[PDB]
Amino acid sequence: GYQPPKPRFPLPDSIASIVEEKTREHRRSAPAPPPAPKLEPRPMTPTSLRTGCIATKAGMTQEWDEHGVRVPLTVLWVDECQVVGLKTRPVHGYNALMLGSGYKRQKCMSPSEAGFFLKAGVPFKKLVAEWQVSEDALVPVGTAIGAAHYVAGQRVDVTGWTKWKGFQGVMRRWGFKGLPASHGVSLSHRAPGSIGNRQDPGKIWKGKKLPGCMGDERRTVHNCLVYKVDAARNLVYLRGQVPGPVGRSVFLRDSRLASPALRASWGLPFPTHVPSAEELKAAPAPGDVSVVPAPDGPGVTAWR
Amino acid sequence: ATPKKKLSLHRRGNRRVWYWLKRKTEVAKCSYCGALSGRNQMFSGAAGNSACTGQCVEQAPTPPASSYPAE
Amino acid sequence: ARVRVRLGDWNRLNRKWQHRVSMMKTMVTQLLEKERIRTTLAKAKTLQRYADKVITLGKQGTREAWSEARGIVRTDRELHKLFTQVALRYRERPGGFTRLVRAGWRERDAAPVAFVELVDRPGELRPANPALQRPNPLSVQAWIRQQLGQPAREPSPLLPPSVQQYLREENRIQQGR
Amino acid sequence: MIPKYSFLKIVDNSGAKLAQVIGFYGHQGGYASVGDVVKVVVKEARGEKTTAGVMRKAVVVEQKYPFHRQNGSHVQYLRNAAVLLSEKGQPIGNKVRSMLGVEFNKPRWAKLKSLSKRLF
Amino acid sequence: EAIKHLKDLQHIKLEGLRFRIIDAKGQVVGRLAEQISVILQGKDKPTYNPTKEQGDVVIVVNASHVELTHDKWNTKLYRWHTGYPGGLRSRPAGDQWEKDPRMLLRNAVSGMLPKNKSREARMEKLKIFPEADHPFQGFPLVPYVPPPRRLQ
Amino acid sequence: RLSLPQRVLRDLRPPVQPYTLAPKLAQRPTTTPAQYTPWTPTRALQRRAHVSRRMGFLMHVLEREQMERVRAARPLPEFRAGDVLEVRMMVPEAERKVVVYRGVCIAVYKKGIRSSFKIYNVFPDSGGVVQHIPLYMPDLVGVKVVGRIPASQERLYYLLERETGTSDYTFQT
RNA sequence: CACCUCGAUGUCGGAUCAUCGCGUCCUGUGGCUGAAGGAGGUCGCAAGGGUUGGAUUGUUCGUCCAUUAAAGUGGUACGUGAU
RNA sequence: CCGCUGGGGGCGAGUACGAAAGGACCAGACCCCUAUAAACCUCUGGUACACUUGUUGUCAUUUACACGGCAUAGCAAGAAAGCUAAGUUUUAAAAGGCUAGAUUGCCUACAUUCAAUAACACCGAAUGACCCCGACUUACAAAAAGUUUAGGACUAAAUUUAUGA
Ligand SMILES: [Mg+2]
Ligand SMILES: [Mg+2]
Ligand SMILES: [Mg+2]
Ligand SMILES: [Mg+2]
Ligand SMILES: [Mg+2]
Ligand SMILES: [Mg+2]
Ligand SMILES: [Mg+2]
Ligand SMILES: [Mg+2]
Ligand SMILES: [Zn+2]
Repeated sequence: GYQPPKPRFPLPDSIASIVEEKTREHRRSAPAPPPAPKLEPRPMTPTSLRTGCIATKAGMTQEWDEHGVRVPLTVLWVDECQVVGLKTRPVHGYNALMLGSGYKRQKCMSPSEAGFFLKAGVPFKKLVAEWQVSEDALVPVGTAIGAAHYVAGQRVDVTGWTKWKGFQGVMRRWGFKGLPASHGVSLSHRAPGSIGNRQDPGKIWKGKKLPGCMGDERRTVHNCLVYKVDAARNLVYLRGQVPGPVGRSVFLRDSRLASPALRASWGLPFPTHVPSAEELKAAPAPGDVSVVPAPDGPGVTAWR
Repeated sequence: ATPKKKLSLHRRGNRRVWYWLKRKTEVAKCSYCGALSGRNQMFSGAAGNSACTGQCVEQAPTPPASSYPAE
Repeated sequence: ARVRVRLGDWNRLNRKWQHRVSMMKTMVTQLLEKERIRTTLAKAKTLQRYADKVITLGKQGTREAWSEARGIVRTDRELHKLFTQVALRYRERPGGFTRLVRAGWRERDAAPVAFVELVDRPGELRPANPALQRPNPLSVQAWIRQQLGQPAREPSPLLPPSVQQYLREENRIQQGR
Repeated sequence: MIPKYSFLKIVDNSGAKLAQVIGFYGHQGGYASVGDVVKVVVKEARGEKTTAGVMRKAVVVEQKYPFHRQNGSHVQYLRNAAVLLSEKGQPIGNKVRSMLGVEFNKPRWAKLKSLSKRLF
Repeated sequence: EAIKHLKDLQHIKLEGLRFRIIDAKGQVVGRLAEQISVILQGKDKPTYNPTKEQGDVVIVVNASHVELTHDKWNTKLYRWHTGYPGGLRSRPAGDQWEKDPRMLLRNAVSGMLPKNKSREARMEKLKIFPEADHPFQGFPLVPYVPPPRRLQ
Repeated sequence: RLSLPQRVLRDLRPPVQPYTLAPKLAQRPTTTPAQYTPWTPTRALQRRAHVSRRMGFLMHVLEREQMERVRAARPLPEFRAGDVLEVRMMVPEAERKVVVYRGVCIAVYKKGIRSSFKIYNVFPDSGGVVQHIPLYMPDLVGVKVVGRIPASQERLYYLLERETGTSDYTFQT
């Protein structure tokens, strides 16, 4: 799936001396890369973009609010999400944070990709992604991005890859109506119907809806609420559905759809949840459950 | 639902690409009897191998057991 | 069209379900009469699952188990073998009473072929592993099995010495009534 | 779920044993549900002043489909019934008959909370 | 311009030719495109062969000192199709400058070259720069000043 | 040149309870206890297993944690699906007012925090009105059992067309 | 008119599915208003997406049942039988 | 390059206006609905043909005890996973998707087995392996989780036939 790449004529007629000296004096005169960011808590600039998260769908459950209404709650789990790489405006063309999640053994990963983690000094992640971030949002390599990055009542934009269903016809892929079951219709109860329009168009359109293998598609659900965050167990409880099956990782970000630059007064820590007293925290061991926050909302039964 | 012209030798060859078989990159060879098969398959005398001399299995000692033969 | 492989369930084997259950009953009866049978991979995997179910039912040794096996297992020469030789042979084995070895393809239809045989018998093709593995009381596993509620589960003879002091008694025979 | 061209038993003494839904007032283009006002046509009369063949207004009080509530509970009725209404949003019937008149209703239908034998 | 000075020095084309630099200050895009087309085809050479693809490496600087006379900044359009139903896309000249300002001279030279399969190689050799400097500083490059504008 | 253990290796800390093999906190049933928590390890320190064999266990423990928390908040009688029930239910549509219901329960519909039951009452005036109730909803105050009617079937959906006279438990008006 | 196909080539219907134009029915809108704001008449821009029921006629013609913000008019071999 | 952001009724307002009946422009935001589009199975239901219960005829049944065959799964009732909608969420300026890709980084990468349609599984495993299968337990899962290397993904010794899998 690539064009024929390069004719690559080698002979430069001896102008190669000028280009080699120009390249040597171009790399050596480029600026030194900026220092390690070393982030502590920072101010909330209104036009500043935060990082995202790689969370794992764990299924759906039932909860009732204090007002007494059932809410469909999916539960996501943050699998040791850390910052693996970094891109910034001086050395790269853009300013981004590269995130990693999960874990894989050394024998289970390709040697070209394992070398990247061994150079970075981070464990071998199973998924690597990146998010565009502002200049003041560059968090250093090795920093965890857990459930505490998000707050209860926040609206997020979850991105997921849909369940695979295989090849289906236009009845359930495009939702087309077919022909009647019993009025003389011959062998065409699930036919797509007319596809072109005769000699004057003379062809089928480039965007025609025809049967195909739907499934595994990157669909984003926009502006979904966060109902509960368990910081100790890395659990976030979104309300509503998340695309994808259970066990597949999904992407999260602050909802840019609801963006007045105020972030709707959500209590978002800007660089990440910079943890104070990181000591006195147990490793995977005999730990217990912790406390969580939740939004309330007003008048779900204001009248009948 | 019907060819309008006759297919050329070049177009026929291009269309017949799905019909060709891929070569296998591994084979399990018995050093004695020279038999050839996959690494996950028995190809000794119990399966089809008229050339088997039993040297393919190099050790099989199991004398002791005790049970009730139902007769 | 219902999903059987990919959603753990029984194979369809190109047959209606009543034909499918009857064919499996015939094959499990043949598997215990001659202890190694050769068939296609799909029947071989289905036979392995069915053999585990039937052998455990014979291992119960109860009257209801005999009644259920009487319909499941056809021969009656081999209903005795399942309840006596097979039950005593695998009395302490936690499943896995059968192994599968692939044997190539068959001439009539190029279908993949597997050898399916009972393990732990004279005439098997790989040495079995012991069903139990007596624990060292001076190792980590034994202490984990003392702090947590696990039984000893040691290898045992058919009648251990814990019944010897009952059977030795001449006042516990009842003369045979 | 009460689709168009269905039938339902009007329970009050307004003079209609049965009616056919012929349209929905709101933008609800799928089905009608408990608490909704629809245009119904009386097919069979009780012999009294409301003769067969009139086109009046009715509110559905109960249905054979489950009526879901926010807490997670639902109410299931063994009959699909309705109560006729006037052009002032008031039932023309003196009282909703207890033969099929139990419902859950507090939104502005306080006039219907006195006609029914018991609510909830 | 850390890597843009590097990438423009990577050469795909043949390099037995001559480098040309043209200052596009005050030049009308059509007449400059005509002269650039004549230099790019290699027809300023006595040894010209229609089959052989010779030419010159044309470097143009000050691409934003280029003007469109008689209200062709708001009336001249750039139209193409996408292959999809309703795929007519027409961009004005002011919006074409606000999207990519070197594309005016680029399209003007593209419409004047011969329409064959040697056009890709000739359009490689046209390198149009918006500001007043180019990466080919130390190269031996011979200026092409146009003939004087005051015929009128 | 400079060998050193990193901040990632500072997760080699002593445990909180110094002698634990099973994790504790598990809301699973009585025997064969799980030997790992499905939330904390993240594959950093674990006897490894597939995900969706770990987030399904995670769903089970989270459901059980809420289920015993509600069970501690209020107890419920052990009852079958063929008995007359009286339900103390507060209505959230009204001002959280407790209204008593009475009917024969025709099902113990489900298991879990989503456990439910269906009480059927034929009102002698308005016929049968069967109501579905989530067992672990916060809007339930308590239930008691008074009338026993033994049936072989676990779902009594055949009472929907039986004798409506003998299904009278509540005629509040 | 008979220029094109009689080595015969689906139109005078709707069922499904379409694409485009605007001479806009609505939604978004500006001017004149005999302009009390409402409610209207034109006139100017704008084609993003919306235009539902069925009872009667073989009718694409048409009503009239009653709902909507509206129940648009056309190019589509008066779109669409190798569906 | 594609998709592309639909509306209606309230609240604003018994209102500025207007003798007076008669009632708005602003949608600017909140509450309800309804489409369209994209998902999901948490609820509610449907289905579920090697699941559970009851039963008729008949053939087998040295017991017309239990079990088995056939009669649409014989019939009827009730089910869990999975799928699904009539169910449940989300549909702003630009959002969102698809294909190509300057760069940058890395490289101990010949690609065999775990079931013949991996769509389970590459964001999985192959013995320092719970990947699959079996066994045991769970009515507070009418069954998908937990223990377990019993069987298959072979394999090695001079400190364990071997992970606290
Ligand atoms: Mg025919
Ligand atoms: Mg089929
Ligand atoms: Mg049958
Ligand atoms: Mg479910
Ligand atoms: Mg079942
Ligand atoms: Mg027979
Ligand atoms: Mg299907
Ligand atoms: Mg093994
Ligand atoms: Zn050999």
